[PDB]
Amino acid sequence: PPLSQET
Amino acid sequence: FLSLARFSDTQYQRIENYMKSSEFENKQALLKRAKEEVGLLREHKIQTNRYTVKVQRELELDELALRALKEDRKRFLCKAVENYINCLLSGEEHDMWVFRLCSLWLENSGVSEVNGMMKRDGMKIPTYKFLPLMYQLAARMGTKMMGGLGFHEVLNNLISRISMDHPHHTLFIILALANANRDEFLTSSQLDEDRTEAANRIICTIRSRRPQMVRSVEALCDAYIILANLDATQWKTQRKGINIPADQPITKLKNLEDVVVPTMEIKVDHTGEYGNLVTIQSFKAEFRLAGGVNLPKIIDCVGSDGKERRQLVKGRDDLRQDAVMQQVFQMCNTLLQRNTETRKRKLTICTYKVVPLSQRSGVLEWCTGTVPIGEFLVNNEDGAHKRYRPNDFSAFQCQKKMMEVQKKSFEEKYEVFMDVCQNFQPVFRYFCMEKFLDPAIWFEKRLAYTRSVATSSIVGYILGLGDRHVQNILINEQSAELVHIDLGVAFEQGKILPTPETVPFRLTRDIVDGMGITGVEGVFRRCCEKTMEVMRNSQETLLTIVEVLLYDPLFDWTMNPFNKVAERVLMRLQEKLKGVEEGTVLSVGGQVNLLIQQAIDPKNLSRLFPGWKAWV
Amino acid sequence: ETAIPSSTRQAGIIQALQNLGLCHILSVYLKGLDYENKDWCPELEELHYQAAWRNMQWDHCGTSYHESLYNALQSLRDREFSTFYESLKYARVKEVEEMCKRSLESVYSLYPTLSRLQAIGELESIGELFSRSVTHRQLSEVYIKWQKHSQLLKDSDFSFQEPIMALRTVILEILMEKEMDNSQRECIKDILTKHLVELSILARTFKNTQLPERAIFQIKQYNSVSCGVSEWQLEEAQVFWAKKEQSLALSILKQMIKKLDASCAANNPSLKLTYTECLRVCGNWLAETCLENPAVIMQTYLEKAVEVAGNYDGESSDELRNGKMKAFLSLARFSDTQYQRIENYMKSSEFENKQALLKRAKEEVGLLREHKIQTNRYTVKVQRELELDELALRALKEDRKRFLCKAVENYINCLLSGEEHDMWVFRLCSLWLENSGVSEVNGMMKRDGMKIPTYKFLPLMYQLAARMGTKMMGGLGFHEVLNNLISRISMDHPH
Amino acid sequence: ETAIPSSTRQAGIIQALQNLGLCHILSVYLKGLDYENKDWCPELEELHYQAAWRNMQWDHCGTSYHESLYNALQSLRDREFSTFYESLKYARVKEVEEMCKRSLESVYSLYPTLSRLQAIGELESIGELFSRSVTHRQLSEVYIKWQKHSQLLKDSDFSF
Ligand SMILES: Nc1ncnc2c1ncn2[C@@H]1O[C@H](COP(=O)(O)OP(=O)(O)NP(=O)(O)O)[C@@H](O)[C@H]1O
Ligand SMILES: [Mg+2]
Repeated sequence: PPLSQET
Repeated sequence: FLSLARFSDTQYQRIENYMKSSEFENKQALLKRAKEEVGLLREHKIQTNRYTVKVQRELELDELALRALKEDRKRFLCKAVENYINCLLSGEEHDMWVFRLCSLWLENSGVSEVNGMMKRDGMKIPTYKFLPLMYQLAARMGTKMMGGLGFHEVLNNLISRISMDHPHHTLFIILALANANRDEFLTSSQLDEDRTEAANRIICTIRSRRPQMVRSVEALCDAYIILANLDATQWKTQRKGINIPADQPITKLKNLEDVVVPTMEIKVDHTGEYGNLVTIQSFKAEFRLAGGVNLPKIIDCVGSDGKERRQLVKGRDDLRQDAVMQQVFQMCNTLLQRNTETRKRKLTICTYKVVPLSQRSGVLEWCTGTVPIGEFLVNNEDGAHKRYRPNDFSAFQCQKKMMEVQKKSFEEKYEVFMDVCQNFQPVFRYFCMEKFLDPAIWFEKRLAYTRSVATSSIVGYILGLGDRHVQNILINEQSAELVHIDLGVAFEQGKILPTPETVPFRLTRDIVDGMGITGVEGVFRRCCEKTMEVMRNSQETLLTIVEVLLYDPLFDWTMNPFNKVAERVLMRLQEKLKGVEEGTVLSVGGQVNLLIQQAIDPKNLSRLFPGWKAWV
Repeated sequence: ETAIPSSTRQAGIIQALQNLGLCHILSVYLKGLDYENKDWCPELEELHYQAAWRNMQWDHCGTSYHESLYNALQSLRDREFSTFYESLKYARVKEVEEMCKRSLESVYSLYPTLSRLQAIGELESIGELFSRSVTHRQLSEVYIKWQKHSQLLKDSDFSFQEPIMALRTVILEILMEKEMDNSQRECIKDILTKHLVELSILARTFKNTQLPERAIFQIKQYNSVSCGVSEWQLEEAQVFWAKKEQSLALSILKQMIKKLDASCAANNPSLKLTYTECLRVCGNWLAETCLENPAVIMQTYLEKAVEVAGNYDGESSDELRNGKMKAFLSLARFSDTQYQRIENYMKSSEFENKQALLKRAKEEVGLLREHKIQTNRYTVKVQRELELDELALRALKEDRKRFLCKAVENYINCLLSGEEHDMWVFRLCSLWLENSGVSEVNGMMKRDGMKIPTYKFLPLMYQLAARMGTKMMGGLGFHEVLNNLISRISMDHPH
Repeated sequence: ETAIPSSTRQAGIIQALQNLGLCHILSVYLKGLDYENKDWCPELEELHYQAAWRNMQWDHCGTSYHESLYNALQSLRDREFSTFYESLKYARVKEVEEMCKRSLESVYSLYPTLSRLQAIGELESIGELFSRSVTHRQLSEVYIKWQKHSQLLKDSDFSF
């Protein structure tokens, strides 16, 4: 899962 | 000369602040009312009584006072500019005030006298003192500041002379400014067109004297642009490496003699000739993907010395904000070095060069000798938490709980966060313990780590940096100093995200435990107080650095048809620097304590994004 | 500087050391002078005797006033009353004759003689008390007489009061030394502690920090800490605050609060009043230094102290009502300062610029909603920042209104049964006439403030009589309550 | 405060008096200590010698660094150089051996020893200058060298 909160 | 200039500048700033206050507006409204009443009393035949004479005399006194104040302010501004010019004509130890001169020259371009004195006396000022503010000068070619053609022509002449003297630090900025629409051309208001035309004039003027260097640099820039625009969506499943197709001009672009690598900082000297700089020799035939939706590209370049240097080309992203962040980082580091209180403490900010190449693309220097914090701490295979505390909950379990609780309410989120923190103890404190067996070196690295953490947290809070998860911070394996690499979102952007950022900086349990037994109290608090004091003393320089906006807005703003959000962020930064907020005064110690309380509050950590790894 | 002759240079050095709180250093310096200099001049010998009796240096052996005082103290310690009385009589005669021999003509010269004679009289009273036996009632009456005399000496200079306090401290130390183990010893210890704390405030009000520190050191030497902190810990915190040690004082006071609020159990009303005073002091310190936002500290300290004082006011004692009035005044001043700061912030040009930006954002959002446009990242960002700005503005307005209401209510509470805080009524008017548009404050004024005595508005009677104009349209309620108050004031004081 | 043992309380008082600019008061206080206390501990004796040489109290009469410095100053004032050089050599040897006997491992501990050795070297240079005669050029060069070295000591602490 992506770490940063995209958009 | 410096004392006289400082006094004149202080008086001018005080007068300007007084004129911008609400009291001055009320006085002007009263004066206008008096003027209109006198006009009506003169139009109609009315005898002159005591009241009429009193009103006329007080109006005359007010007009005389206003005229005297305006004349005194103008004379103070002229004296300050003249004294700055005199001090900088043959001065070396007072070179840090040049920004103030710009703050008194660009903001007052409407006056012809100051422009004439700048073009008459300041024309002989050495060109190596304007390099830190070269971007600011290059961002002022817009016609929105209508102060006559003299200011524009003298600014263009000064920029051309600076570029001729130091082509290494100047051509890249002009080419990046002129390549705003290069991506669309290879694959827009009146102000943008005027700025592009001015940049093209500067480029052609420079190439008239150095054709080969300019053409090589622009060819390299075009190769970087076309590499960034390359679509690598078909190579997202390959991690070992993908060969760049031969059709790209970068592959055939080799053996550069007049081109210096942009990602490496160059120690500028007082001579206009450079012959001992590392140039570009060759480019590697393989590139790697760093991950993400935008798919940044990682390249390796071999220079004249033969040492391979890693660069990160970030396509479909704007690095102009990151360029401003790096510039203000360097400014803060220089200010900390200048101050004797922080010079002894050796407070420094780790910076990496970022070179914008277009409005939607750019390059940055890759950080070597550093390891991600998350890779060291919460690695699935050989994580520190698993190695030291096998009985504690694994990272996968915490992620699963966070995913399952995001659909719950505040109480359940707080309870699960407290339960996770209960069964997850910090392990970061062992880092130096496992890398520096010598107690002296261990304590030196720990102290450097604490000081770097304090300074970075303070600067991030000032700049509103929010994207601070484990993958955005890299810890050095030798100096043990944290480096911020992403800088993707800042200027209070976390609140815009669906999950608001409730902390100003990352001060999780791992960081505090790694700082030592004393925790936040001790080195961290004193370093934060010193940095805050330095920033309060140099708010003028900080605002001068950040005021590059309002003339060349970056991407993602002013779309979908004096910038709105730029003015808002400038106001927010000024409020943070002055410690005013909603009219309340806060001391440096009180501000530091409030920031610590907000950062270490579990209530704020509970509402953070689960991918931010608040518990970690 | 060595150019000053040694006749007065040594006296100046000794006086400076005495006023700097240095006793042992002064004793060793005087011993060094005795070693290097054989003969003793009358001035230096008098200073030697003063240091000997002040420092309780009983080892060291006409006569000056300090010599006579030291001899009388030694005789009292040796239970020889005859020589003690004779020495006091000789000192009185010597002081009177020395005072009357000069040309006089100056009131200021009488003060040292009056102080010395007061000290001699106090020592006479102590000797009379200690002639045969000491009882609790006699000690209590002596202490209340001393406190009354000190109140009469409030306007006097600290120079003329310091010898009196030093002699009182020495007397209490002597009584403690020669007291058998019983409840009388505890009573004398409590009296000594109270005298030391009164000396601490007395020296603090005169910009002196060394003597209060010495007093706290003596208290710590005699008194001992326990689960329930006494009232001298607050005095120690205040003393450390006066020494620019804000962090240490705040930490000590926070520890005191943490100890008190967890183990109070309504053990003693004195503990309740000292807890209220500590809470008020902590609130004032946080308000002045601004280490935390007012929202949490106000509720943590000021309202807690107010409710603690108001929940146990069944005795209506002076020592409770004065503390309640002080807490009310502190809370009212904090609320008024916060309201004034908020109003000044709202009237600044920065607030006007923020309002203009907010209006621009509102109109842009309106145009974007009127025309069918897909929601991109920029539109979402603009909408979210507009919502945050609106929420912040609403919260600021609500907080300002609550601060105004709290300030008005606390002014009313303080002025309902207060006399020493009657100079703040103007501020209440400044928070009532300028805010007549709010119906809540007018209703609270007409409900709770209607019983306020009418003799406190006489200096501002003209101001009230100048506010019947209709230009301040804030409803008929404000006008009618103002008219009723004016009529009541006129009926009470027609002159 | 009297709870602190007199072993370090007296040293702290003397140091505070030295840093407060009080010299004659410190001398009288030390004389009072000598009167009330007979035996002298090494620390208080070293402080006594430091105050004696710093205040030019020539009336007052292994050896510590301050004792050796005072003896060297007295020998220089008496136009005696052999004992002066021997005392400086003994002080250098004592300082070096005392510094090297410990575990070291800290840079900050080197600063007092470096300052003491610099003082000894400056006294050696002064003795060499004053060995036979003094000239304007020699004094000027000594002063400019001292000013240059002090410029090298701008970043150093005031204590050293
Ligand atoms: N200066 C740098 N040095 C080393 N690695 C870096 C640097 N900058 C970025 N990275 C790495 O690049 C990857 C992500 O690229 P990044 O520059 O953060 O843009 P990004 O893809 O938008 N990241 P994100 O915001 O989470 O989407 C991560 O693996 C980072 O560790
Ligand atoms: Mg990133």
